Amino acid sequence: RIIGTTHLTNTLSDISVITSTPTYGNYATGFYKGKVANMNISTSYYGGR
Amino acid sequence: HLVFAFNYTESGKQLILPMKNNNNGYLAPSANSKPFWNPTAPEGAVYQDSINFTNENRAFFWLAELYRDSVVNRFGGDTEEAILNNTWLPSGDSVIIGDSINIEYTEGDTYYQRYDCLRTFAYTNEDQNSIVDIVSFMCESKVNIDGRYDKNRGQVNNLAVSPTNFNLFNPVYSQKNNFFTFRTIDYERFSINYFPNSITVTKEKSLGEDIDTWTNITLATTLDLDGDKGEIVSLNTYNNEIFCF
Amino acid sequence: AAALQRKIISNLKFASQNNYLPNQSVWEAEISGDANHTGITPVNSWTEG
Amino acid sequence: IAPYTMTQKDNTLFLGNYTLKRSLISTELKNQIKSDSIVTTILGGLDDAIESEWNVNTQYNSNYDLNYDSRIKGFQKGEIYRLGIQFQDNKGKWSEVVFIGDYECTERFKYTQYDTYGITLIPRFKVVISNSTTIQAIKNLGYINARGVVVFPTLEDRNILCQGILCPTVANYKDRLDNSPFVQSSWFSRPKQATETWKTEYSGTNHLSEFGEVPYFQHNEPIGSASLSEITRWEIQTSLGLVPYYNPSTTNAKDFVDGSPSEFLVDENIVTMHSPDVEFDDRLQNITNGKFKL
Amino acid sequence: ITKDDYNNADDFDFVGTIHTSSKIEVSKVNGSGAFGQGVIQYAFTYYNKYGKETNIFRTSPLLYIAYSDRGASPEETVSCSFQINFTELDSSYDFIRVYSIHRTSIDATPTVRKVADLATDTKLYVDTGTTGEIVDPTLLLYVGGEEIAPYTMTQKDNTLFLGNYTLKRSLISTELKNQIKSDSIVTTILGGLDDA
Repeated sequence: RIIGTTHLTNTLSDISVITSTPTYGNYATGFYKGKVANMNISTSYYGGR
Repeated sequence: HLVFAFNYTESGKQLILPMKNNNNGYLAPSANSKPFWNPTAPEGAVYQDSINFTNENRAFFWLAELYRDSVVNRFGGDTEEAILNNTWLPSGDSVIIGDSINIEYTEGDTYYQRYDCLRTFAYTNEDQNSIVDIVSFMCESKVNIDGRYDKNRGQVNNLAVSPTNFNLFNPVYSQKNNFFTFRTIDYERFSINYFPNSITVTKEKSLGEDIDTWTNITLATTLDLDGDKGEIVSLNTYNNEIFCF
Repeated sequence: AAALQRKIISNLKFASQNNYLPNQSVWEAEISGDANHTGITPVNSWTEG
Repeated sequence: IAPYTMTQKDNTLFLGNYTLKRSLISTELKNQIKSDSIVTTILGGLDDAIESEWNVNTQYNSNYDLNYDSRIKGFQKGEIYRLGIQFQDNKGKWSEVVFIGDYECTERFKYTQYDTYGITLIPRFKVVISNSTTIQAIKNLGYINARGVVVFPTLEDRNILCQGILCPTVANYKDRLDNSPFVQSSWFSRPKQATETWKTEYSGTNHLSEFGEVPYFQHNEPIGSASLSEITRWEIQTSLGLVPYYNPSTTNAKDFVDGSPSEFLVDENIVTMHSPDVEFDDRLQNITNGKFKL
Repeated sequence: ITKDDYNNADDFDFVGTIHTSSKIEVSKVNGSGAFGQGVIQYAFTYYNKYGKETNIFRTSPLLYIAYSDRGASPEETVSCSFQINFTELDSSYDFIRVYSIHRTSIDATPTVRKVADLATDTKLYVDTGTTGEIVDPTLLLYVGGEEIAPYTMTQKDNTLFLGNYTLKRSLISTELKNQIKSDSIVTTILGGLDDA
């Protein structure tokens, strides 16, 4: 029997990339880490993401 | 280490360590420019005060203190009742009571010793860029900082230092006067001191070059008779046997 | 050529003496009734993470 | 003890029906001693009073205080100490303690490094009793000597938690916008400068590199710059000295930071206190959201 | 026979009597002390000097020896201390005794410690884990003792003998049990902690 729900508000996410060989471009940036979902509980609209 | 943050001013600016003698202030922002981490910030977005301190003329760190204002029931209470449960320690040499009593508490609990804070060290022993940062300064502490028993102190190299080598510590030197400790006694409390049915026994007289065992009474070998016959009226010996009346 | 392998820098700032402020000029973060002199966030001890 | 009878068998003494003669101090005399105690804080030192081992003609002199007695201990200036006083009989037996009051210190430590020696002053309490009636009453009880006795404060009831320097922190632009880190411990310690003459020193040939480089210690000053007049100050190779301020009418926060996302800013608004107690006393390394004032 | 303030018939029994309504709450202070990982429970009992001793009249709930932000490893020692706030104690007794039942596992033989023998008028005590005599767990059942109706006595070597005794056991009649069952108005409420 389902009794209730869970009030998801935020999500703590992280990413890591490791490549055996170097980048193709000799001057390429390579792995780029962007901003994704690392937000406080107050911004509850973007929950379950 | 300890990390904290000053609260923002009531106007929304940032509170900062004050600049001594109004010198070397913060980087003021240009007009209508906001910090990238706080677009909704007031004009200036920074508050800083100054301290008129002239005795310092070289570089410095603001030496500061984690003040605590309210402390209820410090030593368990202010009454004689709370003081009874406290444990006391000696402090200072004994002085003669002449026409007046002048005591001086020589031994406290706070030291004042050089402290070398190894703030930063290398993540690994094979990485490319690593930094070692130390700040040797005098400070007050309740721990005997001079008990540091490693020899990597005050050397220019400071290249291979680490928590494994730099600040090894021997706690034993931070010891109090714990052996001889005393405490308060209540006058009107009734603790008995009379033992009508009790016999203390001393040690056998050594009759060697030491103290007289009879004069040293420790009450470690007592013997109590029945209390429903009466007090010990007399003790006597007769033919190698003690008899008690 | 001349590729970096391991560089390390050491520093030991020495404070030969400490100069203490008089009682009048002591700086307190908290001064009740002062708008600017707000206090300090709850203290936290950092160990590893 | 006050026995009643004795025997003597095998060189051993028996003592029966004894009273433990205990001599106490009456409450009125305790209160009189408490009222007659003129306690004051003084700035005393050791018998030597001159530490010639330390001089300003050396790179480093470790102030070592373990060659002396344990009287090197002092009293924290803002602490509360519960004081007392003892008395000694003609035999060396110490009486109980006479609680005289909780008294706060008023003088701090003071180390002054002169050219050839250094002088350290240790704060010490001092109790003075001059009421001749009280002293005569104490003497009539068989007491001769007296000694200071104290109850030291525990960590829970301490006014002072610790003492230590304040070090500014640093924060990367991109991380601060991301808030993955928002601040971090400065790899270099960043003291404040007492004057502004170093700015003029970083101009032309005035600055000789043998003097050493003052770190970027101002609040929002980027750690880095494009001016070659202060090139030796550069701590990161990929820094361009981008100020952490932007006009919202022109560019966004992300676009502004993208010009130099690997740029760092100092942060005096968030600091890192470094006290010896935190490093040495393991009880202070577990604090979590402690309410204290600075 | 040297005391003339006997006012009730229960003042003469072997087991002591409690007149005041003691209110003893125990809360955990974090930052100072030295305790072992696990749960701790406090038990209290009055006792007159050279006199009678009451049963365990109050026992604190279980308190958790853990850090201010996480649990403790099985092999870790925690710097915790528990403040005991006595209120309205029986001042007629000379001392109030404090015990501490310490568990380091599930249903393991705890480590009872005799914390202190405090006066019956003290209002606060902080129990750092240092002080205390490790008494046997089984003697927490011998506090106060049983109530027996002997017939004769002797007295040899300061030891008392009691022969032909009846264990005075006081039970509740079945009709009263059923009446209590019928008169119980049980309801479920949504309560919280004191702090709230």
